[PDB]
Amino acid sequence: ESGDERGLIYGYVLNGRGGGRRVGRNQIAVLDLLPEESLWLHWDRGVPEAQAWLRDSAGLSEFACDLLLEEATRPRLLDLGAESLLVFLRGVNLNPGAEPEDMVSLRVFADARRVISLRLRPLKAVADLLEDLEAGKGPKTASEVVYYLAHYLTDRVDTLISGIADQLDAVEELVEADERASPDQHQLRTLRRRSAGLRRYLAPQRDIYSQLARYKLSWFVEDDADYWNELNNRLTRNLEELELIRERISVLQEAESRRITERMNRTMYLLGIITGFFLPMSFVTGLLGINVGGIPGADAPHGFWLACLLIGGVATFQWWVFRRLRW
Amino acid sequence: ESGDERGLIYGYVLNGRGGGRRVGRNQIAVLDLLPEESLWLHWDRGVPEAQAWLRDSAGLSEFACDLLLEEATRPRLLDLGAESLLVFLRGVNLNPGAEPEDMVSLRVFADARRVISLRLRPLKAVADLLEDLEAGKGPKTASEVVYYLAHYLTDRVDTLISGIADQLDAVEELVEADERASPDQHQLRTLRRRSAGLRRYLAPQRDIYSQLARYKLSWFVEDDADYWNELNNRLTRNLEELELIRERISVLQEAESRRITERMNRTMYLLGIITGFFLPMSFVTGLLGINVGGIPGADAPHGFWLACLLIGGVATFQWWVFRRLRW
Amino acid sequence: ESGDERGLIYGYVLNGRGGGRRVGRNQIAVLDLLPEESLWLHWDRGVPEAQAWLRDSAGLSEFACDLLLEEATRPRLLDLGAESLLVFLRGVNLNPGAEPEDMVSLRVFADARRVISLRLRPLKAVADLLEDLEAGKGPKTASEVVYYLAHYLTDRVDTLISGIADQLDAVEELVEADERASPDQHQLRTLRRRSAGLRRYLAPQRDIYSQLARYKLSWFVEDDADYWNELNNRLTRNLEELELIRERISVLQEAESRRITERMNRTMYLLGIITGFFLPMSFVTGLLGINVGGIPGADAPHGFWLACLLIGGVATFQWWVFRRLRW
Amino acid sequence: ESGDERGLIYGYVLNGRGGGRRVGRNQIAVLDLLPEESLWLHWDRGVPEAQAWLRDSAGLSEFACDLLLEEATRPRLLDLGAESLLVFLRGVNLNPGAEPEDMVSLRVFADARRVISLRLRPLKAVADLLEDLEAGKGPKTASEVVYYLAHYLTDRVDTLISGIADQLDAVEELVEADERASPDQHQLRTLRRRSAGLRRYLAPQRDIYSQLARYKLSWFVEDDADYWNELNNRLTRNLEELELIRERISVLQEAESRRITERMNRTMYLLGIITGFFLPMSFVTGLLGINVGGIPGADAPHGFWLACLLIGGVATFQWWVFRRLRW
Amino acid sequence: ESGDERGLIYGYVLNGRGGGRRVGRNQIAVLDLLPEESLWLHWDRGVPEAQAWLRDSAGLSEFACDLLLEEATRPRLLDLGAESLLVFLRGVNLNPGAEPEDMVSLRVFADARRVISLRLRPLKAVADLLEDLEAGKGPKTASEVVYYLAHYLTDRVDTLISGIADQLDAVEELVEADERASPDQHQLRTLRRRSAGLRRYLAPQRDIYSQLARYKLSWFVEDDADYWNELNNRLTRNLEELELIRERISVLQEAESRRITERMNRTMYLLGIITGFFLPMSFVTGLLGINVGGIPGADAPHGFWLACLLIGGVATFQWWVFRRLRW
Repeated sequence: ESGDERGLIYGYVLNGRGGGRRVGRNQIAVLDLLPEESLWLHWDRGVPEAQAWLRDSAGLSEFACDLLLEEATRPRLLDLGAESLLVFLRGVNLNPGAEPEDMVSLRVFADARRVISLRLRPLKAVADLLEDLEAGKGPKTASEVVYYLAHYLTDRVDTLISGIADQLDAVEELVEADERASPDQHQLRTLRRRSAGLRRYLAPQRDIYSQLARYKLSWFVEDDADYWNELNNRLTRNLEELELIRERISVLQEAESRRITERMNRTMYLLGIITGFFLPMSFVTGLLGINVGGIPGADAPHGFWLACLLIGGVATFQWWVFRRLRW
Repeated sequence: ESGDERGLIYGYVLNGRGGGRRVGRNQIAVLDLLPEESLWLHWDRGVPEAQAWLRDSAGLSEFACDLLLEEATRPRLLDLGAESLLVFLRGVNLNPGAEPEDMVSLRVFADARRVISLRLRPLKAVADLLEDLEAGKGPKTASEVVYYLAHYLTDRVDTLISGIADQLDAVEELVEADERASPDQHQLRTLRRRSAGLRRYLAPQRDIYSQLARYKLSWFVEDDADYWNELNNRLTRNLEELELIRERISVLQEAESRRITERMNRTMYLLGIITGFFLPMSFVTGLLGINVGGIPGADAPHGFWLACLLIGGVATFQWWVFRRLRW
Repeated sequence: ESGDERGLIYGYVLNGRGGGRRVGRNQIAVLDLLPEESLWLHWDRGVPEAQAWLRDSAGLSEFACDLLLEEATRPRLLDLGAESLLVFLRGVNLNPGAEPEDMVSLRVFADARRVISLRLRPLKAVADLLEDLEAGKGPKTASEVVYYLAHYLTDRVDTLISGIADQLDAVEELVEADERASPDQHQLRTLRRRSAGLRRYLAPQRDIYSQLARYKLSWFVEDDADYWNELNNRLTRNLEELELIRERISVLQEAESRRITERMNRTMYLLGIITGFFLPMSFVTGLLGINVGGIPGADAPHGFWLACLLIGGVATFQWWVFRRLRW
Repeated sequence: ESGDERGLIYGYVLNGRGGGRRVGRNQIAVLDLLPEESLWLHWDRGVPEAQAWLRDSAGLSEFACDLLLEEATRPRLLDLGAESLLVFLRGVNLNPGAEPEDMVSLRVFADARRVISLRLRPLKAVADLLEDLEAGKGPKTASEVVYYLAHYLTDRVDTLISGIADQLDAVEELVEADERASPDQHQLRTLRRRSAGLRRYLAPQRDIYSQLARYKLSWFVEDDADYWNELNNRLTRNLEELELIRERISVLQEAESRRITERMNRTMYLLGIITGFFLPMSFVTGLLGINVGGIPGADAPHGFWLACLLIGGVATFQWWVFRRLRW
Repeated sequence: ESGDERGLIYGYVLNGRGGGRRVGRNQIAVLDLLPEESLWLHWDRGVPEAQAWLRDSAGLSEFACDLLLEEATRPRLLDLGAESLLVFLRGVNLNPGAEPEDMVSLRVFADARRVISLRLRPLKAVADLLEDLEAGKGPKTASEVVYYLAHYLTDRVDTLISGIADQLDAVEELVEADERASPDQHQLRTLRRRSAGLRRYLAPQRDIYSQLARYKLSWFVEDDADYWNELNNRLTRNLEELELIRERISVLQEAESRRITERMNRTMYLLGIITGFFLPMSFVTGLLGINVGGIPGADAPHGFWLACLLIGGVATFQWWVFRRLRW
């Protein structure tokens, strides 16, 4: 906000009614009123002042701090003691640079009255949640904040996967509408890479959601148990779609390979025809007589009765190999 | 019926004895008599008035309404509270357009005394159930309606799979009856696509049926537990048939690829023969004498004793490479 | 027997001591004495009078009758109520027509004092059991009849699988005894089809036997529990042999494909040699002098000092490409 | 021993202290003293007198006798009643004939005070155990005899697998030390066959050992429970090594196939070069002038200004296709 | 230390506060004070005096001694009695020789107050732990020593796997940045070998860590239960990365094979073009007239009206096969 900010991207105190207020860098001195309003803090994991405040503030165990300030992580849920669970989520990387896969990683520390979220590269889901909040229809408690974040991450991953599916649909309909048209490589490769890199991170998030759906009594009240369950369902459906997409890509690749091999065989057949017709014919014409037509007026060759038997032999060979080429 | 209908395809109050009656758009004022007769409503999921009535009528939780008015779904059973389970089923798409796979989706909300079914594209199973009903031999309670719908969906999926099997049988018997005959591509591809798209939706329905068969005490009385079990069995058998069909298609594809590769090798062999016979022979005839037979009457060549040794060398080379080509 | 029979193939009342007696079509009026003797009925599932009697006689639930008069089934065991289990078994189809796989289906309804068996195509196991019975050493109770049927079905499936194994052994020993000999296709294909079609039905029968072996206290007394267990073992062993046979067939196929590809490469090498030796040599001889030896007695060419440098260039090219072909 | 023996290979009464004594064919009249010494009998499963004595002696249930006198078996453990378990083990076939895989089968009937072992083809492990015994350091009870047999069978299977691994190591180091050197086929094939045939029988023995390790309280006192456990471990390690060996063989095969395909492409490239250089050049020289150098002293051709434009066209074609061949 | 050492690499008595002291070969006479300080001994498994002392000292069961002085082992945890567990770990082999895979094996015997570690080839993790210790910030109890060893082994295995990933990234970005550039073989092969040899040993260590994380109450106090759990997590992540790396390598290999096959087809097409254009044209020029231009001034050929029809036939053939080659 006004003045320079150390590491705090979005400092927003909730309201308990979907509303809220931004607090900015002067948040160590907030006195939250009766416990309906949570407090949300979005931190830049790269800025060293963020890690500084994160080490000594809001009383996090040094184990926890070291657990969400790592470099490489995989999606997982982690409960540490009567409160304070840790969730490691993966965005979908709609950054101006590239690569929808290679998913941005979002790390959440969920308390009963605080949520602290970490990221390196900006996420869309967080801006969605923010504009949701100041619109007066956002979440109202910590569990609701985590649910909104997960919901938006999934609402974008499924959009991406449906886009991949329509891309494959266009490729296929083009390939089969035309004929002897190869599918555009360097696109099937990118789609395969994308499906693999998506599954690699979506497989553990489904389990995160399943775990968040089963009991999680005190933290994330079962009011949202079925919501977490249907998020689990949506990721299951998306993984099914990913496997179907991979199998469709493999079918396209096998079809293309078979096509080029059959075309190879066809051109080899034509090559054999061209040779076997002309190589002998160019040899038998070797001992042929005068190569100009009708030397003595009526009939060009004279004395042919001796050696003319050769034109029959190469003709027999030709028709033999021709029947030998057909079958 | 008479007058214009908002979204209600089939409004049919059951009878408890297989009979029933159609009610039409004036159904908010039905007073069902003593509880033997259910009430069935088939809605068009696309018409906005259907979703309008569905939001505020028959007292469905907003969660439920939002759960069966989605766009993309996968087959699953869902129990929500002492009553009112939700089933998401997949037809087989016998629509005039195309594609037996890409299965029509049927979504059922089953109560103890009401069934509400949703669809976008028309389904055969529903017309089957209707003509069954007004024939006086249809279902008589809600569980029976859901069972009839599932039974008809399966009675058509197995017909489709047996059709696929006979198609593969015809293809194979043709291929092996003839010889060097390639199987009709663009048909093996469609059959493979069909098997994959069928399995993608049949794998969860088997689990739906298994779940509906295990306890489901209060809702779907165990009178039909064994019926749901045998529906589970039939889908298991059909999935086995689908895997067998996929493996048969893969065998046909490998056979065709091997055939074209071996034919490629054969035509390359013939090409090598044609060249290795004539390329040397066309070279040794280069320094040959007069290309017309018997110049000095008796014997055509003169002075051959010097350079005639060459015709032996290329002949040795020819028989060498010929023995080198055979083995 | 004497007189015309409606649908009853083998009507044989057991004895409790392995013996028995045939009853024929007049069996509705048998009064079985003190309960040591069962009653066996082998029915033709196709004859409509068999299904007629089967609907209303021996008091079978209409669900049961409809369950074993289906068209397509998979092997499974099915218990229905304090008695009366249903077993669906698969023979091995030693019929004069064809196809050891595509196994004949045998459907058994086992009671405490009755066995009713159904089939379309004749089975060997049943004739085995019959000739066993009238020999005085057959079964003596219902469980024993079902066990004998299963035992004979397995005694024939393992014979078939061992035959397949010896066939593969002969094929392999021929292929490796000789060299550059392709395995007989259209036989590897049939063996692969046979293994697949056998496994498709043997996988559920193993589970049938396991289930029949675990408790089945009242029906099939544990006197035969270990016998059912060893039948389970034998089918497990046969499935292991089937997987081993499939892997051996795949090894043979890969060996053949590698062989034809390497032969293809070899003939391409020979083709390149034939061309690269003669194509240049046939070109350099183009500007060669008189193609007859020793024109001016001593040395054929005159004035060669100008253009004779060319015979070195094509020779350098030849030895270059020859060294380029070797490595 | 002295006199002729019916079927008893090794008749050795143990001692309880690792020692013992051979008894020979006169063993029906041994009166074992206070129960520290077991009694071991190694029988030839082929000799009919062995099966004769085995049917009626040492009081084995006819079920048991029929269970270990079968023809085809798979490795399994089998407990039958308060005593008397049955183990079916597989040797490694170090017989002078051939085939380390195709493992000799050893069948053990273990009592609390008797061990009876059956075999067709001689086993090394048994001679090991014998020379161990008369050395004064052999087993002392029945469980110890079975453990020694299993221990020796494993000590030889792992030797064989390590030999396979070093063979693959030598093959690989040769292949990569040299270049364009194909791996010795007919050896990779034997190693693959060997790994498959070893796994086929080692997979169930691991389970035999695991079962023998879990409780087996009364029979095989838990004094050896951890020993059976580490035997389980050793077979697990050997199966891991077998899978690694199979994957290494597959890598070698793919490398060889890629190598021959790339060499095929290379020789095709050289063939295309040889033709495309000389086929046009041999055609343009067709209408060339006098093929001898310098006819009118200074410059050989006369009147070339009309048709000399052709030598440019085929040169353009040549450089075109040459650039078309490179890229 | 000073004087010659028999087999003891690192003899270091801990301190209970991260500190400690080296003891050297005179350690049989240490009297550890009140039980906060453990005692660590790193032994060379090859030196026979190490195995000598290890057989009779620190009171290890002969079973244990024989269990960790084996030759071939796989990673596993092993508890033997109220104390004294055995862990078999695998380093990453950063030895000057070669092969990051083929991992050095570290074998630990963990007591409540003693740790005894064995190795053949030197390990980095142990030097790390040592320099950690004498820096005053090392472990302080036995469980902490085992945890530090495992932590360092993992901190190096993940470094190696990330290096493999960046190597593949460089290879891919090169391949796709350029075009028709083959990936560097003999590097993809080494990376595949490395991934396989890493997984072969990392799969059991993950289970070691999971087991060490679940209860292990008395030995390895649950103070480190979550630490062992996150070590389990890190190995799970690394195995995921290994599978992703293998799939990326397979994609690169398939892309290269497709590229060489398509280039093969392209050069075959060019070869067919070169022949089919010139082979006929070189034949029709056979009977062509004078090969010098304009013999009678105005028009070179005379009498062509008879046989000139041939130049049309070979031209028709040429354009036919050309259209036959395109499609």
